[PDB]
Amino acid sequence: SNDWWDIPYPSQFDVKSLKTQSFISVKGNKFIDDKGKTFTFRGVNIADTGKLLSRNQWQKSLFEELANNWGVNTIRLPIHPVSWRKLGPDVYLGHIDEAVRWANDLGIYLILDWHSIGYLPTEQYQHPMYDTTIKETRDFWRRITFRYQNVPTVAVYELFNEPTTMGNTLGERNWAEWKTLNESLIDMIYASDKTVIPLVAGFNWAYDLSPIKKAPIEREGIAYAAHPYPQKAKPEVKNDKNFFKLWDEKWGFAADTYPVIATELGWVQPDGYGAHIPVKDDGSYGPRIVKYMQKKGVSYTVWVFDPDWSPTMINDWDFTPSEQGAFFKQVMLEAKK
Amino acid sequence: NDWWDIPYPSQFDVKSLKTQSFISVKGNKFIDDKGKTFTFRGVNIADTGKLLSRNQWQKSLFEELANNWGVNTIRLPIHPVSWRKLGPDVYLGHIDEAVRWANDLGIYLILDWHSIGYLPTEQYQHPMYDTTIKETRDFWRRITFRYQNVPTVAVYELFNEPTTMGNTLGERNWAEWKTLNESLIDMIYASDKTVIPLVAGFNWAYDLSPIKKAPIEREGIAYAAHPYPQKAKPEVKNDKNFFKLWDEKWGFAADTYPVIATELGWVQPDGYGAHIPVKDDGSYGPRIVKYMQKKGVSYTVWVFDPDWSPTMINDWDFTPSEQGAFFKQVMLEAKKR
Amino acid sequence: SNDWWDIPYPSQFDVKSLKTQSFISVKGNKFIDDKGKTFTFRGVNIADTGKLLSRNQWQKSLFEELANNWGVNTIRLPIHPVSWRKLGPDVYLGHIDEAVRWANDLGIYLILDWHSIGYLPTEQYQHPMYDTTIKETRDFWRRITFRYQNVPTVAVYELFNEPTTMGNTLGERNWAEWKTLNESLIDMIYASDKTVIPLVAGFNWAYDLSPIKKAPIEREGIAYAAHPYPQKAKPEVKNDKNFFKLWDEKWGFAADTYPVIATELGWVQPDGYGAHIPVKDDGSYGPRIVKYMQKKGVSYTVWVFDPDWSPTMINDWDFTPSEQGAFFKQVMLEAKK
Ligand SMILES: [Cl-]
Ligand SMILES: [Cl-]
Ligand SMILES: [Cl-]
Ligand SMILES: [Cl-]
Ligand SMILES: [Cl-]
Ligand SMILES: [Cl-]
Ligand SMILES: [Cl-]
Ligand SMILES: [Cl-]
Ligand SMILES: [Cl-]
Ligand SMILES: [Mg+2]
Ligand SMILES: [Mg+2]
Ligand SMILES: [Mg+2]
Repeated sequence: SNDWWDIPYPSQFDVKSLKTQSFISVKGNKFIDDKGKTFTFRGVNIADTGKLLSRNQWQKSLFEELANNWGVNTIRLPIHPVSWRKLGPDVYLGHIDEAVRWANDLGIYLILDWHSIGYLPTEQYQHPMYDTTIKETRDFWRRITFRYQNVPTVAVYELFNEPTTMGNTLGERNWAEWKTLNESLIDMIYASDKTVIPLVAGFNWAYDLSPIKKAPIEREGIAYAAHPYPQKAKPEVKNDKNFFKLWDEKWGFAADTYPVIATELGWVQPDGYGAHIPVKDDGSYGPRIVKYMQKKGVSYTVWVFDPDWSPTMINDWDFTPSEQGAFFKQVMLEAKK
Repeated sequence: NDWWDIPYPSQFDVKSLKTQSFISVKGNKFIDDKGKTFTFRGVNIADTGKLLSRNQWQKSLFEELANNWGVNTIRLPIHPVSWRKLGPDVYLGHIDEAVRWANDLGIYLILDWHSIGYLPTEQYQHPMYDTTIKETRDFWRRITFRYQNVPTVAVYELFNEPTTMGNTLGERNWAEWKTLNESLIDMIYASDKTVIPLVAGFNWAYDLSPIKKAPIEREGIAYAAHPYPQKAKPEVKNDKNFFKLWDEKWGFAADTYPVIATELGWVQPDGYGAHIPVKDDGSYGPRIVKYMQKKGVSYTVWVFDPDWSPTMINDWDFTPSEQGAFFKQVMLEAKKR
Repeated sequence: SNDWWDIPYPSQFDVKSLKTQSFISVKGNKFIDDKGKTFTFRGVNIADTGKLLSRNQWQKSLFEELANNWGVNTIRLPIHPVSWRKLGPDVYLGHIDEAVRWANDLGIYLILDWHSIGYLPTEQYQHPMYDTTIKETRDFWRRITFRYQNVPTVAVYELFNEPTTMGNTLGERNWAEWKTLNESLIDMIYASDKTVIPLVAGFNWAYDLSPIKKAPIEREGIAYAAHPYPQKAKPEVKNDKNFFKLWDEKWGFAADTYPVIATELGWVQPDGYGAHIPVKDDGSYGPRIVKYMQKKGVSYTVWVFDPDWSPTMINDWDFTPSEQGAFFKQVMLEAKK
């Protein structure tokens, strides 16, 4: 332990431990499985692994509930940098391994999300739980890509959850700089595993993809994230037509050319639990965003399947559904059928 | 252990203050918000942590200075090692005290990120000054948010003393340093446009000459100068020869921009803590005062502390040193017409 | 102890503690001593200081064995970043001081090697024992250069042991970027001590110098490293001619214009102790690499005079020679006489 020269080199996840499972890949503007069928990610976020462990809720039964009773085919894991450091990489990766085995057994997929909020080029963030560096972010993806080489269960590497400069208080937002840094991460990933799908985000908290109309990331096999929460678009008159136009302008257009995953979406009533901008809505957003995504073939993972973090999909750890939880549960179950 | 419950930060309560004029930049001068030309005239005190450690961080210190030494400004040299040691939350809690004390006395603060070295390569004169670009940005992000709309906090002195120590710390490069200052100013102005950023040149904040051809391309800023006695080295020591050399390296700036000499002072060559560049027989005192008075230059003498040299006081009963007695009389006279 | 303002400024090695010793310098494509005679470094690596200390093998008797019985005029010290942090700079430098005194007393020289493996520009590495940052690497060279100013015993500063991107998994290898960074380090070093010899490495684990044909480091007085282990070149037919041609193309050509030190080389049988790519050979490599270097006037330090780290030169701490150890011992003893 004091003999640092005898610390072992890292090992890769044992692919023989898994049951057969299709790889998902990008083909044009769609995801497809390795049988050639169009595939749509449909599922939920759960909380950070460390948060779940802290209350003894990191267990296979959580994934079983979701796969069997909520219609999901995907779970997004929002890996918070502060938690990565607190558990440490070795321990955190040991718990991701569990998630891989649990998901594989149920035939569902994982999105691994490096869950920071802020501006990576200046290393300034919305809150210290998101604090990271370029060096730590690169090392996270280097470790992940090596460990989960050739693992179909781990489908998407979501490089940096929510880019934002908070009105340029964190730095001067610059698309060219952000594009170049994403390309750099993708190059490190693809040097280690070409079968994984990188997921890239725009500014305004992963809401604004409009820069990619003329400056998309110059790499193959990638998809784009979107976080179309209810109050991100602000039409004077609230109806389907006006939201659809604003969504089209900022993010929806991307689905015409590339696959898109709405890796966060959801709402709570303005006087409901943990209500805050931009997630406040009277509920009309639910049918509206689902209709929009269904029309464009957009994939999604609702935020969040947790009783503490808001907007919640459940009210307690017996999985009593919240308003949005009841709504999306029915949507996902119907889509699965 | 629940990192997700760590609170978001709060802003200083502007209602806690009595009415106080804002200071702003207009052309080559500072003005108050009544439109009258304003000159910062005061002293440095030691780092907050040093003062706390000996029970000298107290309102009575500010009272002594305002009532008995003629000051209208105190410069707080916030040393990065001390920022880390107390931690941001605690250190900011103490800056809050200084704000309330200064406001009650009608005096102003210069907040100085007190490092010595070359930020672009993150190499420094001594570990007490050790920082990074990331930490420096974060300091200014936190400060600007917390003291938004606070008139008492007048000046944000971005980086005390740039130097490469004969290029041992890096290759001095004005373009690179200019760009980094512009980056910090942008972050600050995104959060509070009413504050005055203060920018320094090389040779330990002595050499402003690069701004003749390449000034910082932002409005509402001022430039620092640290014209210690031995920075200029004329063969023949007299007013004329020092004035010429001063003019060439820093004084010329005051023709176009406001300048604050945020450090100046001397001790006898055989006096307490004597070191280059602060050694002088005393003829410097009248000389630098005459020079600044002719150019309208603002200043804060280094240092109102009995341990750090050159001292203005010999003990915590405020027994004046040689330079202390001299500047005390100058400031008292300037305060009354 | 809590008073950070009283932490001392650093001191320099006391040159009066040394006996008279020639300085080595660069002249054209050769090293010369300060008598003007062509000089060739010929010796060995030993293990990291912390590893040796841990087993009570950091002792003058080690250097005595090598100088008196193995024909060496040089020892390379591979200072591992993790060990630098574990001992701490002050303590590690105190032990380098011992090595300086021991080497000086024996009339031999030291190569100080910042022993990392990976890609410094992205701060990604082969293993955590090598983990560093640009900031830490600069600080290492800043401290070293100041401390060993005007010390002839310390001849070479090997800036970064083994540049590699491990098939671009660590970053996109880019010569211009790496060149520029080495130039930056050299400038900081030369600002502090112009008498030292910087040693610069290429990609593919310090094997590929070919980028210097067009784009050499644009500074005077430097030498280039090479690590020509047996399996770095892979000719279909294994003989002198074919290895010489491949070696010429990738690194040997450099010796026509600049001095070269092969700061690692060696082999073990493919079924021998700690055998791994690229150090496996049947033994024919020994005479071959020696003949090649002798023809080109190339300097060298064999890896490694340690019984634990492979390929070993000794089987135990009584200095029983391994196969390669017996071979190089005879070569060095003959070259010395
Ligand atoms: Cl499905
Ligand atoms: Cl933004
Ligand atoms: Cl709100
Ligand atoms: Cl300088
Ligand atoms: Cl001195
Ligand atoms: Cl006044
Ligand atoms: Cl010799
Ligand atoms: Cl390489
Ligand atoms: Cl091997
Ligand atoms: Mg995979
Ligand atoms: Mg203010
Ligand atoms: Mg030397």
